[PDB]
Amino acid sequence: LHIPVMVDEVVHCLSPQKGQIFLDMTFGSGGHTKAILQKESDIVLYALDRDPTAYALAEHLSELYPKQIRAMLGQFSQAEALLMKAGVQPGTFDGVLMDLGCSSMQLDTPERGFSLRKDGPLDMRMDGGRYPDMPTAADVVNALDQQALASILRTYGEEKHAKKIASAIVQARSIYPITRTQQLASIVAGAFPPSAIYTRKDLLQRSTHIATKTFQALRIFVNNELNELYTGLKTAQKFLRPGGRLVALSFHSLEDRIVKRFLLGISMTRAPLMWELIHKKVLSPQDQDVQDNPRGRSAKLRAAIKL
Amino acid sequence: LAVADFGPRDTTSSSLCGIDHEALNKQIMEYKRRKDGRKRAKPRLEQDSSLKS
RNA sequence: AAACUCCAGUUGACACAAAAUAGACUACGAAAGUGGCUUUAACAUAUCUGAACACACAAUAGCUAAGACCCAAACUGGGAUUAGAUACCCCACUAUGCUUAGCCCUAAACCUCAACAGUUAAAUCAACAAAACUGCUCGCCAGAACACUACGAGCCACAGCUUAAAACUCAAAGGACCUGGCGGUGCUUCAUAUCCCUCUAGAGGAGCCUGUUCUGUAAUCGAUAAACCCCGAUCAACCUCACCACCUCUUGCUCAGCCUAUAUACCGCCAUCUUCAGCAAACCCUGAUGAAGGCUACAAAGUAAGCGCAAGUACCCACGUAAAGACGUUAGGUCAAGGUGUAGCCCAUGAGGUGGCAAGAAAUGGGCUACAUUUUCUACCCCAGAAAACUACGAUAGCCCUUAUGAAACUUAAGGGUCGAAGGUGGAUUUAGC
Ligand SMILES: Nc1ncnc2c1ncn2[C@@H]1O[C@H](CSCC[C@H](N)C(=O)O)[C@@H](O)[C@H]1O
Ligand SMILES: [K+]
Ligand SMILES: [K+]
Ligand SMILES: [K+]
Ligand SMILES: [K+]
Ligand SMILES: [K+]
Ligand SMILES: [K+]
Ligand SMILES: [K+]
Ligand SMILES: [K+]
Ligand SMILES: [Mg+2]
Ligand SMILES: [Mg+2]
Ligand SMILES: [Mg+2]
Ligand SMILES: [Mg+2]
Ligand SMILES: [Mg+2]
Ligand SMILES: [Mg+2]
Ligand SMILES: [Mg+2]
Ligand SMILES: [Mg+2]
Ligand SMILES: [Mg+2]
Ligand SMILES: [Mg+2]
Ligand SMILES: [Mg+2]
Ligand SMILES: [Mg+2]
Ligand SMILES: [Mg+2]
Ligand SMILES: [Mg+2]
Ligand SMILES: [Mg+2]
Ligand SMILES: [Mg+2]
Ligand SMILES: [Mg+2]
Ligand SMILES: [Mg+2]
Ligand SMILES: [Mg+2]
Ligand SMILES: [Mg+2]
Ligand SMILES: [Mg+2]
Ligand SMILES: [Mg+2]
Ligand SMILES: [Mg+2]
Ligand SMILES: [Mg+2]
Ligand SMILES: [Mg+2]
Ligand SMILES: [Mg+2]
Ligand SMILES: [Mg+2]
Ligand SMILES: [Mg+2]
Ligand SMILES: [Mg+2]
Ligand SMILES: [Mg+2]
Repeated sequence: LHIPVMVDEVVHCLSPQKGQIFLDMTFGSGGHTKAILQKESDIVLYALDRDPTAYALAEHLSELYPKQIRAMLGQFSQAEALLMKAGVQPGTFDGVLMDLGCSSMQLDTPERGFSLRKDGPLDMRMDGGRYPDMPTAADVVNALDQQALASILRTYGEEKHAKKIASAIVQARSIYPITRTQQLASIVAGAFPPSAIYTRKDLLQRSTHIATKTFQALRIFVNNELNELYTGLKTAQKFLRPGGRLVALSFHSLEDRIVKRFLLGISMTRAPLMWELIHKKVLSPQDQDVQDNPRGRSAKLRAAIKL
Repeated sequence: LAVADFGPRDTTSSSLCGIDHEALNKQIMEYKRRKDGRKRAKPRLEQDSSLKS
């Protein structure tokens, strides 16, 4: 089981209260969305996700609360249009909870292709076939040249040896198609000597697969999480009420950079800033909680109030 | 400045990301459309035959 | 940014903290150390040398106990920064720095110069440092690393100090200097279409032309950062042709042949700095005859052939533009101009014939034509009339037809008809011109 990351902070931070309407741009499993519909029984909430499986959960979970939760499906960029059809263009949303990353269910189900450890089709796509033409990670690796492929791993994955892990993929694809997660992991792990398979360690000084970051890189480029994060935050601001508390959760510093500067009005690469950081601190969950849920160790919560 | 006359007084987020995500997304989509060292001797030790000649 | 707002400014009262100026002085003490004032005590030795351990000392930090606490301040917390920042930067505060009484006994505790005595004549002297030595004595050293380590022993030391190996391992480790390279290296002067700003017209957006990449194909090759990319080509329908497929020939157009490998064997012809001014034989001299170095014009060791620049010549001048531009740099480009070393093929890696490839999912370089009113069309070649936004501007594209060239033309070129698209003067960036 996966406990919602920093659920206690996000609830206190947003202080859901009667007469307030809230939005959730990443319903996913719904653990955070349900923790918010428990504190305040009179709350009004809106949900959204890129995964139709996640949108079905919300629809099934809508039975628990008929109207307090309203389920929606679509990307961050498509969220404004979807919500504009409802007609809440001003929105006056008291808070927008923009949880980020991959869902626990998405990466716990091997079929979805997110887990390198298990064997599934190399999808790595949050979309669940809602757009059957959306390229999957397998397509990205088989098509792009070494120079192009390196860029994805170098930036999104923080891959120092971009040229080395990219050449191996180009050679492997020619021999046979790259269609499975374990096949990719072996291809990436082959780039380095046999010792290097698990030499790399996590931020907690815990050994991890050498291709762990490579999968994150392909995950970010298939789902364009970074560019979609900029539009999603911008859309939230337009639909966010004045005096309304925004709360994001950047699993990695990479996406946190966009959240870090957006709230501070700093150039992603003068007019007055329009945000109030009630909870400036960007901290991981309690160390006691990190061990329980290592997946959320790097969760950086950035809260702000619109000005 | 005092002498001067002032008159009557009153586009892609991909670049920010660092990669052209749109162009690459098209490139993969276009592909999808078709789918569906050596030793160096020390210079001082280099051998000569001038004396032998 | 956080932080304080019992805060800040003026005036007065005020310490168990630290001691501007003097001090540009170079003193005192065994060293460590000693720099506000005063007083008291007080700075061993009428040969010299003499200890890791004896004797007595010994900065900073640290320990034990009790005090002081202005300020500074490990740690810690907070605020930034960053891919990360348990750093550098900002704020707060503690151990601690201070006093007392005990410990601990370590420093790049270093003039990196042992004490004492003597000399300035020899040879001045590896180098650098700090001129070179002599007498005498104590301590110390004997390739690197292991190793300010292990064990032993002593110690108020208990994560400590002093003394201090061996095994395995290596052919070096090391000192000083010189050159080159490099420096998120200093200073000064510069760049003239030139590094930045300034001036003009462009590229980067659109369509088309063309090259390249990639992909595709049974189906060349080479160039490919500046110094490749309308480049070898002042040029590919066959031919050209070197490619692919099939068939055919074997002393073969040649006293054979090979566009087979190697441009990292080369000649030849070139790129590049060069929008440079230097290169350099033969001598001479300095450094002790070391690697190295060689200029001063009221001149102090350089002289220098030759090459380059220059001069001269070409074009319309003595101007400008050409041309020229050494040595050397990038094993730069080219074995596919031709020639050729080396290696390879010889019923095939050679020769001939027939047909065929060379496309665009895309990306990108260069160019063309445009987006119009300083424009569009016509007359004219500058005193004109019309056009001027969905019948305007705009394709040199698409499609259809004719013609030219050829044996061969959906293909190549020209012309006509039809068609009337994107484009509304182009972000970061970037090119050229005195
Ligand atoms: N651009 C995007 N638009 C919408 N949903 C997105 C998205 N990128 C990611 N998501 C989804 O947002 C979720 C983030 S991870 C899951 C968090 C969720 N609150 C939970 O219940 O655990 C995933 O379901 C993911 O598929
Ligand atoms: K004083
Ligand atoms: K010293
Ligand atoms: K030097
Ligand atoms: K332009
Ligand atoms: K040559
Ligand atoms: K040749
Ligand atoms: K040859
Ligand atoms: K162009
Ligand atoms: Mg004595
Ligand atoms: Mg002694
Ligand atoms: Mg002794
Ligand atoms: Mg001692
Ligand atoms: Mg002491
Ligand atoms: Mg002390
Ligand atoms: Mg203080
Ligand atoms: Mg204190
Ligand atoms: Mg000292
Ligand atoms: Mg002595
Ligand atoms: Mg030794
Ligand atoms: Mg020591
Ligand atoms: Mg010891
Ligand atoms: Mg011992
Ligand atoms: Mg263009
Ligand atoms: Mg080549
Ligand atoms: Mg070559
Ligand atoms: Mg080159
Ligand atoms: Mg032919
Ligand atoms: Mg041909
Ligand atoms: Mg041949
Ligand atoms: Mg060469
Ligand atoms: Mg002249
Ligand atoms: Mg010239
Ligand atoms: Mg000349
Ligand atoms: Mg070469
Ligand atoms: Mg043949
Ligand atoms: Mg036409
Ligand atoms: Mg004819
Ligand atoms: Mg028209």
